[PDB]
Amino acid sequence: INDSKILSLQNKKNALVDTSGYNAEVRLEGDVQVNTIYTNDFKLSSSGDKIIVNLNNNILYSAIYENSSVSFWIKISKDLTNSHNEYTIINSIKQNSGWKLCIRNGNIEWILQDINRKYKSLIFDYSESLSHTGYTNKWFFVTITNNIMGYMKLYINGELKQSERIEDLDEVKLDKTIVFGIDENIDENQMLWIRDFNIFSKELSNEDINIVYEGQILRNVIKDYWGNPLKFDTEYYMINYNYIDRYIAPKNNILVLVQYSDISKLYTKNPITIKSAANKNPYSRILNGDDIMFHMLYDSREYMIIRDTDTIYATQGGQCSKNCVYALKLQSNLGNYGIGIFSIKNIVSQYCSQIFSSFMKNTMLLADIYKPWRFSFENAYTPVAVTNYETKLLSTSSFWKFISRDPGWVEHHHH
Repeated sequence: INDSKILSLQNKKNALVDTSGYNAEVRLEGDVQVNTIYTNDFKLSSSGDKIIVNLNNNILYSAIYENSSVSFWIKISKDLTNSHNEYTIINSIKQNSGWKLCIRNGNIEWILQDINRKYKSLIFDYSESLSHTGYTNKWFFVTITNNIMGYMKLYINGELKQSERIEDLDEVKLDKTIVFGIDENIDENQMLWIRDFNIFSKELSNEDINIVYEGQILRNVIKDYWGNPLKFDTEYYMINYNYIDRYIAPKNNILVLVQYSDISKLYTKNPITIKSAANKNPYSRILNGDDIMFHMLYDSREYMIIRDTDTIYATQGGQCSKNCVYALKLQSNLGNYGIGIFSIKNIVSQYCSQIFSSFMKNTMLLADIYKPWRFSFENAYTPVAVTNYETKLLSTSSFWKFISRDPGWVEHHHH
């Protein structure tokens, strides 16, 4: 695939440069922050922040005029996503013609415009009304393919979403200059990030688009809710996929999931931090298969989360051997205690992770409505460790996410 790359913006020796071999000029204006979350990323957060790319014009005398692909990841803040306005983000229109990428009312839009100012567009609603099921402030992978013989096509995370006919446009005059940046007035919380920006001189196959996607998602790296690398020490609101409006609370010596008082907020209560059981550095990336512990600062004391030794059902008398369900508890004695060591893994194939323990029996963490106190028949939404979990490996009840306080999603805690 890389053989057809005619532009590849990557961070080399602490600079954003073109590594394609064609040595495009890459000039940064304003105060563009680079390599803040991912190596090849850059942030557009102010009206003056611009990256100006000038390609060697001779590149345009090639298959690029007949077929091309553009790929990159993008992450758009909540406040920018919420705006009804239109913002040009990547501009390669000169003299009435070329292409551009815009954001408008929670959509991304790719525009191709001919020499008569007639244009065609691909539009994707990434916001879904700021739904937590949507992509607001989440990294997603974009790929546009263009073929003058037919269509331009928009792929999101490797999947075709939209197509538009372009064979009926008149001449398109491409320009050698690409300008990244927002010219409109934007508020302090309005910002976006792009990473791994590439242009190819061919129309990539579906298979090849997915190879680029899987390469660049970094399957080794567990992700937070937004698609950023998960890190040791960082505070996260840990949630089960099924219960995004609940927080983890100790109640009568176990942990349960309690609904936060403001149902519309992601940043709730009692964030956890993740610690390495293998002595990795503070704030280092958490990798697929890493052995970890969970800490929680609660009422001014630091605790570690442990699995209960006995199941939630008193009649099992500590002798359960199949379909065993264990509550989670807080322990004030901190250390590499086996009962509190877990393994974290990305979900085979399918920004969620699964969490396992191999202390005494193999278990997997899930959340469901149980009666988690041995002395009681009271029901609670409960995070539990269960054995014999083969049939639950595709259940969303086994999927966990970690919400960091991210600058692209701002909230203020009520009193």
